[PDB]
Amino acid sequence: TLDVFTKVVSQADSRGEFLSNEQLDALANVVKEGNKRLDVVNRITSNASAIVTNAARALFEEQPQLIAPGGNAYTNRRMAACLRDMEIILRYVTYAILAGDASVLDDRCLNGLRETYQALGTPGSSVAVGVQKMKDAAVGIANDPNGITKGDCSQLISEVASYFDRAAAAVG
Amino acid sequence: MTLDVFTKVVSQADSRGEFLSNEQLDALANVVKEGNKRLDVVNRITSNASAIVTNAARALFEEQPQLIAPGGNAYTNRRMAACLRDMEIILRYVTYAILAGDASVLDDRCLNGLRETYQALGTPGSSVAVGVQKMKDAAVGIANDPNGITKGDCSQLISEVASYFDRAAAAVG
Amino acid sequence: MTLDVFTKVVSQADSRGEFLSNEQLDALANVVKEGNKRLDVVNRITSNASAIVTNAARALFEEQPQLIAPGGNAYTNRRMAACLRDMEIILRYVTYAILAGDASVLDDRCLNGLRETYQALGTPGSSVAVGVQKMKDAAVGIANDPNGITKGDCSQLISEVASYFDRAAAAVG
Amino acid sequence: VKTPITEAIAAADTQGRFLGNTELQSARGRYERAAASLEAARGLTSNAQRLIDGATQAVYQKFPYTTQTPGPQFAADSRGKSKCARDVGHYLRIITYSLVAGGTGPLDEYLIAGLAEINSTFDLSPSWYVEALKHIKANHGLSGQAANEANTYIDYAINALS
Amino acid sequence: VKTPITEAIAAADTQGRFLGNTELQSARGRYERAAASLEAARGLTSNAQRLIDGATQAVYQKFPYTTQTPGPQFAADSRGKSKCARDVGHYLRIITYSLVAGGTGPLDEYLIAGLAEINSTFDLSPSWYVEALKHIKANHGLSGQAANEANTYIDYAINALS
Amino acid sequence: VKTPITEAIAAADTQGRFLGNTELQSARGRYERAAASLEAARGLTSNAQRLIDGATQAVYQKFPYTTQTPGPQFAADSRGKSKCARDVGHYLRIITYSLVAGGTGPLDEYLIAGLAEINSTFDLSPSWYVEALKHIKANHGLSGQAANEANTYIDYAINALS
Amino acid sequence: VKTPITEAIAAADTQGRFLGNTELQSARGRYERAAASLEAARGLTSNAQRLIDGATQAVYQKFPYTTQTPGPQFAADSRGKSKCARDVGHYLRIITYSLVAGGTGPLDEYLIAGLAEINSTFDLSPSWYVEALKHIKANHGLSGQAANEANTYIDYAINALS
Amino acid sequence: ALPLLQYKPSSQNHRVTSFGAADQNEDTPYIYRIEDVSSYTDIQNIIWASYRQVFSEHEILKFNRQKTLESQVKNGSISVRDFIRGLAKSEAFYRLVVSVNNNYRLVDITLKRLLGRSSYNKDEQIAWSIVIGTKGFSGFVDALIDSEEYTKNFGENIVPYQRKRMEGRPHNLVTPRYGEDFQEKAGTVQTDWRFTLDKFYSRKSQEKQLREGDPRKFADLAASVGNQGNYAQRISAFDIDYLNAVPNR
Amino acid sequence: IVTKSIVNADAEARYLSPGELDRIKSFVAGGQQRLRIAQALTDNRERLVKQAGDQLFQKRPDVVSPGGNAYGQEMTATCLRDLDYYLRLVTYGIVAGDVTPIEEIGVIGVREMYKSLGTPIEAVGEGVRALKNAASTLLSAEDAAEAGSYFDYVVGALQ
Ligand SMILES: *[C@H](C)[C@H]1/C(=C/c2[nH]c(/C=C3N=C(/C=C4\NC(=O)C(CC)=C4C)C(C)=C\3CCC(=O)O)c(CCC(=O)O)c2C)NC(=O)[C@@H]1C
Ligand SMILES: *[C@H](C)[C@H]1/C(=C/c2[nH]c(/C=C3N=C(/C=C4\NC(=O)C(CC)=C4C)C(C)=C\3CCC(=O)O)c(CCC(=O)O)c2C)NC(=O)[C@@H]1C
Ligand SMILES: CCC1=C(C)/C(=C/C2=NC(=C\c3[nH]c(/C=C4\NC(=O)[C@H](C)[C@H]4CC)c(C)c3CCC(=O)O)/C(CCC(=O)O)=C2C)NC1=O
Ligand SMILES: CCC1=C(C)/C(=C/C2=NC(=C\c3[nH]c(/C=C4\NC(=O)[C@H](C)[C@H]4CC)c(C)c3CCC(=O)O)/C(CCC(=O)O)=C2C)NC1=O
Ligand SMILES: CCC1=C(C)/C(=C/C2=NC(=C\c3[nH]c(/C=C4\NC(=O)[C@H](C)[C@H]4CC)c(C)c3CCC(=O)O)/C(CCC(=O)O)=C2C)NC1=O
Ligand SMILES: CCC1=C(C)/C(=C/C2=NC(=C\c3[nH]c(/C=C4\NC(=O)[C@H](C)[C@H]4CC)c(C)c3CCC(=O)O)/C(CCC(=O)O)=C2C)NC1=O
Ligand SMILES: CCC1=C(C)/C(=C/C2=NC(=C\c3[nH]c(/C=C4\NC(=O)[C@H](C)[C@H]4CC)c(C)c3CCC(=O)O)/C(CCC(=O)O)=C2C)NC1=O
Ligand SMILES: CCC1=C(C)/C(=C/C2=NC(=C\c3[nH]c(/C=C4\NC(=O)[C@H](C)[C@H]4CC)c(C)c3CCC(=O)O)/C(CCC(=O)O)=C2C)NC1=O
Ligand SMILES: CCC1=C(C)/C(=C/C2=NC(=C\c3[nH]c(/C=C4\NC(=O)[C@H](C)[C@H]4CC)c(C)c3CCC(=O)O)/C(CCC(=O)O)=C2C)NC1=O
Ligand SMILES: CCC1=C(C)/C(=C/C2=NC(=C\c3[nH]c(/C=C4\NC(=O)[C@H](C)[C@H]4CC)c(C)c3CCC(=O)O)/C(CCC(=O)O)=C2C)NC1=O
Repeated sequence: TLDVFTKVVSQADSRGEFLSNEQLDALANVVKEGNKRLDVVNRITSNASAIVTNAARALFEEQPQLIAPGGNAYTNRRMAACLRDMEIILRYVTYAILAGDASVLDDRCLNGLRETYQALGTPGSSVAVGVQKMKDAAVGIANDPNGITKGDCSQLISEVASYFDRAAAAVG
Repeated sequence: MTLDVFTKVVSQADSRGEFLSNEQLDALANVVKEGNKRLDVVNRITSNASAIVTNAARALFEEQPQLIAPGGNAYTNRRMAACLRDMEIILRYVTYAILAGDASVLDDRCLNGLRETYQALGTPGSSVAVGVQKMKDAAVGIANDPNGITKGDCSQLISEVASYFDRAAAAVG
Repeated sequence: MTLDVFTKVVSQADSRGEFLSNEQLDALANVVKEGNKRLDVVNRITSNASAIVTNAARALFEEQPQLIAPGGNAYTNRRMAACLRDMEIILRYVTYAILAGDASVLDDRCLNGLRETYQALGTPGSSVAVGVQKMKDAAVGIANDPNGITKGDCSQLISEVASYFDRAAAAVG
Repeated sequence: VKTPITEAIAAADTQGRFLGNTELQSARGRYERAAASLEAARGLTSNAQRLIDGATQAVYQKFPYTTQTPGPQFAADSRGKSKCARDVGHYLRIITYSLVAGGTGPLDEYLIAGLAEINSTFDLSPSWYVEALKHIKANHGLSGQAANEANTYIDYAINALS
Repeated sequence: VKTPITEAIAAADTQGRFLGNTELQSARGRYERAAASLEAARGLTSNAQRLIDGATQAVYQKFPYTTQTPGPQFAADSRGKSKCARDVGHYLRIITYSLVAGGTGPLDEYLIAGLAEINSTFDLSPSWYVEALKHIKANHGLSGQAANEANTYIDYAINALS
Repeated sequence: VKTPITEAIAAADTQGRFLGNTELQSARGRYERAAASLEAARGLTSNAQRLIDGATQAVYQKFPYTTQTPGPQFAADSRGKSKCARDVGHYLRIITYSLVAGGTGPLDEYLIAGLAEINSTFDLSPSWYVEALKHIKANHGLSGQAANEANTYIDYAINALS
Repeated sequence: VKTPITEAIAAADTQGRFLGNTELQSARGRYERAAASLEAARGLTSNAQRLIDGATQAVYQKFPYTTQTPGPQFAADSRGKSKCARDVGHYLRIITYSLVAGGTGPLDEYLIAGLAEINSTFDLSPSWYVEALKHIKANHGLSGQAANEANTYIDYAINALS
Repeated sequence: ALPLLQYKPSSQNHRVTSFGAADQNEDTPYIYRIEDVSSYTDIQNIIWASYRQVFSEHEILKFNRQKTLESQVKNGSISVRDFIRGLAKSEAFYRLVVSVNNNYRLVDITLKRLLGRSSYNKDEQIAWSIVIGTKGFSGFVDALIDSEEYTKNFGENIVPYQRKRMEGRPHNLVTPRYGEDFQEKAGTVQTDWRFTLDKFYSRKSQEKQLREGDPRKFADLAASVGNQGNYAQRISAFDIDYLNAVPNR
Repeated sequence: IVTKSIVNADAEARYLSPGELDRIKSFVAGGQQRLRIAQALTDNRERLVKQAGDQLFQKRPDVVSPGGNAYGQEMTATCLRDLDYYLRLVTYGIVAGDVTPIEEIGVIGVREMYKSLGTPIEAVGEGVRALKNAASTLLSAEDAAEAGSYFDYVVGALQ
């Protein structure tokens, strides 16, 4: 588990020097940009259950044999299996935006996930068609103009979508 | 320990160390003969198993209404789901007792340490056995009733089906 | 269980099932101002946490000197280290009590079964509460500090802190 | 039970160490948030009776069959409507409880624990209660950052419903 | 590694649930103080070279035998004094590291983990290093709330020493 | 997967012993009943298309709002009614599967495993499917002991629904 | 203890579920088998005294040294022959016990549990008892399917002997 | 060798489902998993909390810690289930618990520390006390971790913890490493003067203080003897018919 | 002592007196010692009952005489159960401080009862006196004064 605050410590320990002033001016922007990050996470987790089924209205409608008899999402515990861990993508992507660095994402969704997904027999590439459909709905909710004072969240929007692209790369 | 009608008449016969008498085998021959009825009774209870529990919960809580009112031990939601997670365990082991035909499998699970936890937790122990009687009023109403089935006296099975509920209410109250 | 000042005034308010009154919210509003002072105060205990324990152990053993003399239950070296680990666990949970603001997290760990082990092991139970009082004499001496902190009346807060040690000594002795 | 002051304790207790500055920081955060959270509690307590009967007649609009079908679960006669304002009135209690606690703990322990077990047995569809809570989060009249504050816990009960 | 943002994650990850408002609140607390913690980092980084040689000659005062007794463990010749400013200069690095992280994590993982094992083998008495850190916490010249913040972590290294 | 022939195996395998006469007896029981169970399979397979459209229009009777309310979940337009005969037609498959297997295994593994997870997410109320299965158990036209046979597994799916 | 009615219970109890139709099938099998098993019990109980002294003098034929060698273990004097009809007479009891129970349970719990421990200590060779049981299974005079019934449990004691 | 006698299990907390994951409190323990590594702080916490269950926190010390098994855990060569076997079948644990406690109490103390449940009744403690005697202590610890209640509930790679103690005292706290019957032998209640005051007025000292003689010394022997006499005959004395009751010759 | 004080102040029109509040305060202060005495008597149930019953049969052999009531194993078991009941009521009275639990559970109609059972009252009373002597020997001295005075109420109220 690493951070933005702790990773700029950990490489600074490996070189064994004191922290420079332009690293502290970098972290001062992280504290300054910190409030926005909290707001983004709050909206994702409050619409967390609404994202997953709305991704499941397209993850299964686009590849309709998966549900149909024979596919690996066919029976009912198999169907509840790809809602049990469609949300675990959201459970750890929201941990990554909170920490601000994807080093907590790559131990849980990216570490051994591509190994089980050929051991089980599930289509690995049929996950990353719908994690992209989560990202299309996650940054849409995140960018909402209602109930929040206007501010620039562009850094979060593009590197929020970078966490989904890392979440799709190690499965496909 | 798990005993039967077939195995308990072995176990006392082992303790005296004699061969099984012919009138014990004529007793067990009636058990095989009355055996078919036992299977049918269990089948109707387990098929209406979930319908009994809430219909008992339509009176277990309506008769003692402070229990779900704020303050009672059935108040909050996990708590409420706690007295449906083990209202059915009474039915889970009473149906095991009618299947085995002897209450020796009932007294290790619902009757053994249940009266000890029910003063350790703080739940009313006597407020269980008001509704296990309400289960028995609905269990023998379903088992007794015959729809599209051949009619035979089921009094022996029913009277001692209701004896398993009375043992299930005695060790809690 | 883990309760608070914030959560305990919820939990009795749930048991009566009413909305929170305005004078309970004026009570909790007083708490918010108090909290900033407490954090500064509780940081002083944990920063002098290891310095308290041995300075209590310069008197816990000097006043009852047979305890480390051959025969006492603090005699050998793992027995001596056994006491120190436990001594700080008093400070580990008293500081949790001042943080939460209510002693309901204190009574599950230091007060629950501690008086039972202390007659099962053979340790003097009363010889603990002579030195937990010596911790309280050093804890409120550090917390009540005029150096490095803007003067604010902490007397109201201090009283709560002193008591937690008296609850920590009552259930051992 | 789950509270940011409690979560600092149970994290530091399982390690067997003292309260570090990291455990302490979480508590510090609550006070600034907790100043705006108690604003949201008075906004719901004062408008409590308007919000309950505002909600239990909004669910009758979208689900008109619930007042017509004769069943024990359904709110056909007055008994169901008496248990209507009890159940929806239980929700605004626990939402106001989790406001002043700062965490989702009282919401996690009183309301949503074992909710899938109870709604299956009594056949209460969870689409009913989520329709009442959408009426509450749009009609509480709260403004500012406190309007964000009640809006998380209402939406947290929504996701646990579905 | 231990950080208030990390401690919110590892608490919510072991439960298998999302980020509630109780993990969220902890993160905010770290951020708010963090404004006064980075004040303490620049106060130690700018005065770094004064503080190291201010410390390694203060320990020679209270322990004059450490420059006299011939042993590798001791700082008799120049090689010990070269390893003097290395070791005490390692402390101000990790103290400044745990300042900007907000937690005791970098202090817990780089400095004090296994410190009782190393000081027993090389016979380095831990009473030496605690004498240098008392010189640092009194001579950093920091003021205000940043003075309070800098001290906790110095005093946290003191208690782990003894 | 759960079958009386399988249940004899998995009981005797975990003990590490051979097949005794007590596992053998269980296998024998299936045959007496398996002769009447395959009678129930042909009674449902031949009347399959009458029973599906007999069921999916019976649920529209008791729940008329399900064809009126515009929702992805509801069966308002033709796409829901296309997924109506799919879902209810899936039930008669697994009921006929558990008939010829003799156990509840295929019913336990294909249909009811994780059914509480899926009905909460898609908001499909389980009161709908139990209304279709009551229509099936009363209108299959089966008689004799075979009429008892389909009536257990239909009612076993009913209890797992609620 | 092991019985097809018990084996239905202990399988369904460890899963924590009710009695399915699969648990029931094992019980169902016992009644048809149990009608022919009680035929085998009366065939052995009525011919009990002929079968014991028919057996304990058949083992003396194939092993003539067992009546000649003087040892506590051997049946040289009358005390061994008194313990001869006790031991072989114990076998026909447990065989008749496992007949009416339907399972191998009473045979598994009274007779063969720990039989390798006892025959090593008292030096009773298990080739003696298997020679008596071959005399019983050939001279019980039973016919039909009941002749198969006693023939399993006798042969089950044979395999546990060796 | 011989199979287990069947013992009756009492109803306890953990035999119950406790549905759901998002619903339990904070106070359920952190279910530290070697599969979750991500850092060394998680690695050191997994080692330290695995010592917590086995040695009840205070002992871990420095000397007790087997540094080579912790050397191995970081590498991942040995599972956590294998790692608890190294701590439990270790003579640093033998001198601490196993010698000191009894075969009947060892069953109670190792189920709370390795399986995280207290024993149901005394019959369960009676049942495993035989399996200790013939197989040895490490043969019994092997049988606990091979057991299917362990692998179903914890698994191969999860440190143990108390399952479902909603309203119960913590097991390292309610149970010491030695009980009261053994307390004189490992403890120092003999030499501490605080306990001899309690002992002075104890009913057991009054049986010791009496001189040779009195039947109160043999009062414990009189309870063990039993053999109570029969009551007087119901038949009335008057009928007796004493004149014709005498037999001639 | 709270119930009796409340009903005594209920018979009058006035509140609880300062004297009575001092009584309740002193009863609370002695309540922990009373719980200790109840702890000892609970844990010594067996041997106290058996020693008291056998002291009774040493004093009064008429009950276990064949003309007597307690003739036979079952009758003498019910005799020891009666002594168990009375020791239980004595523990209740020691805890409560009132004798209203002793009274309305086991005193108020016992004469008519034991008249209809054929059992002599004085032998019950002698058995409870034996219980008083045994529990007096077990406990601490003025603690035994406390226990034996409730026993004394039971003994004087049975006769
Ligand atoms: C008893 C309380 C009630 C009752 C029972 C009843 N049953 C029958 C007859 C049969 N019951 C069965 C049941 C089964 N046979 C099986 O193989 C299995 C699976 C283990 C079951 C569940 C059967 C098959 C018969 C007979 C054969 C057949 O039905 O095809 C009767 C009448 C016939 C008889 O005596 O067996 C009765 C009366 N009836 C009541 O009214 C009671 C309330
Ligand atoms: C210290 C002033 C005195 C003292 C301490 C001492 N205790 C023990 C043994 C134990 N201490 C505990 C205490 C706790 N367990 C808990 O869970 C908590 C709350 C979180 C507390 C306070 C327990 C359970 C034990 C049993 C063994 C264990 O460490 O796990 C010892 C060791 C004694 C021995 O090993 O026999 C010592 C030295 N004893 C003294 O002499 C001081 C008077
Ligand atoms: C649509 C794009 C968009 C976003 C995302 C946005 C967010 C946003 N959140 C803000 C404030 C804030 N946001 C939060 C949120 C929280 N703090 C906590 O500790 C809680 C855990 C959490 C709520 C659950 C807080 C506390 C503030 C303080 C300032 C304020 O009240 O607005 C502000 C104030 C102005 C600024 O920060 O520059 C912005 C911009 N503004 C935008 O235009
Ligand atoms: C969790 C990390 C943390 C800490 C430790 C903390 C402490 C803290 N204590 C404060 C104030 C204070 N703290 C004290 C405390 C005391 N004064 C006395 O003379 C008493 C002896 C003692 C109480 C026993 C006082 C008097 C003040 C004055 C300002 C106020 O009321 O907050 C303030 C006000 C803001 C500031 O100082 O910049 C802070 C920051 N804040 C944090 O975020
Ligand atoms: C403290 C948090 C809390 C809540 C909210 C709660 C609800 C709750 N509502 C229930 C029943 C009920 N709930 C309702 C409510 C409704 N049904 C309708 O028709 C309307 C659509 C809807 C109201 C808008 C009704 C009418 C019943 C009685 C149903 C029956 O008896 O079968 C039940 C089962 C029986 C009971 O004890 O009364 C629970 C546990 N329990 C809790 O512990
Ligand atoms: C990054 C954190 C960090 C620190 C601080 C650290 C200290 C450290 N100091 C050491 C030795 C030493 N440490 C000192 C320092 C002192 N001895 C004295 O006489 C003075 C009293 C005192 C300085 C004030 C000296 C002189 C040595 C060499 C001793 C020897 O070689 O035996 C050693 C063993 C040998 C080595 O590699 O140089 C370590 C590991 N290691 C770490 O990884
Ligand atoms: C092989 C056994 C089997 C069955 C039966 C099954 C049903 C099933 N039906 C579903 C949805 C659905 N089920 C229905 C059916 C209905 N909704 C209504 O309005 C009507 C009342 C009712 C039909 C009578 C509809 C319309 C959907 C789509 C709902 C949505 O997309 O949200 C879903 C989730 C999404 C999907 O993959 O299509 C499953 C898993 N799955 C299985 O594996
Ligand atoms: C209830 C089931 C049951 C059985 C059957 C049983 C048998 C049994 N037979 C024994 C000895 C014996 N068994 C025999 C029997 C025989 N030896 C011969 O020479 C003949 C070949 C053969 C009889 C046909 C004899 C003679 C002894 C005494 C041997 C000795 O004392 O060393 C012993 C050891 C000593 C004893 O208690 O008497 C056992 C345990 N125990 C059981 O609990
Ligand atoms: C197999 C034998 C067996 C039983 C019976 C059993 C019971 C049992 N009941 C419990 C709780 C509970 N049980 C109830 C029950 C009730 N409330 C009422 O009002 C009703 C009168 C009653 C049910 C009819 C409640 C409310 C709780 C939760 C109490 C709490 O958490 O405070 C708990 C603690 C939590 C858990 O479920 O794990 C156990 C272990 N365990 C067993 O192993
Ligand atoms: C808690 C208040 C309470 C009391 C006191 C009580 C007494 C009591 N004593 C009984 C019998 C008896 N009681 C005695 C008593 C005695 N033998 C003697 O001679 C002695 C004087 C005396 C021993 C103290 C005997 C001999 C019987 C059996 C008489 C019979 O069975 O007819 C019975 C009828 C059988 C029974 O239900 O046990 C009752 C109810 N029950 C109560 O609920």
